[PDB]
Amino acid sequence: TYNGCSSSEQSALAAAASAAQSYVAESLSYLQTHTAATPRYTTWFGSYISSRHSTVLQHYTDMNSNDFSSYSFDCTCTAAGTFAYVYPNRFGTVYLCGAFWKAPTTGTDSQAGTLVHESSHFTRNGGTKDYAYGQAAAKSLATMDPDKAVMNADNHEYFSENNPAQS
Ligand SMILES: *[C@H]1O[C@H](CO)[C@@H](O)[C@H](O)[C@@H]1O
Ligand SMILES: [Zn+2]
Repeated sequence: TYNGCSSSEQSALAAAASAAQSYVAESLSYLQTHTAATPRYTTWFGSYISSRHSTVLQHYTDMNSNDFSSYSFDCTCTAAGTFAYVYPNRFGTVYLCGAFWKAPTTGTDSQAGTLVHESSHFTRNGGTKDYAYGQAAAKSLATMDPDKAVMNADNHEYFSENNPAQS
């Protein structure tokens, strides 16, 4: 259900939800077929170790079972610095803010990518936190503290967006 969303916002959300589902699907597949260190993995999740790979694999397995198109969306927030937000314990509802409408459907810091970021926050999906924001900080987190990287929402978003594309 939509709450406080204009017609244009509903249309953008519909496209973003479908793209986010695709992002999660492709990301899950990647994690299932790559069971050793690769550029795309280490860049966002740090040094490859089975434990952490299992952690992210679980997150995407859970998110893949989510139906993004059936999520409830709320467009009342007007915070320009925030893309969106959710309550980890209240699954299925995403609250969109100002920056969301200025973001492209797909790509880096995209609407679709933001939904992946927010979905990862739900406890049912792994309950990621926000230890770092942005590609620069996310990459730094992956190198310096991989344990937090696999529990950081933006690292999941960037791994999924994969832009620039990495093998
Ligand atoms: C992440 O780090 C690994 C190093 O183990 C590379 O394989 C990859 O290119 C990326 O920089
Ligand atoms: Zn977040």
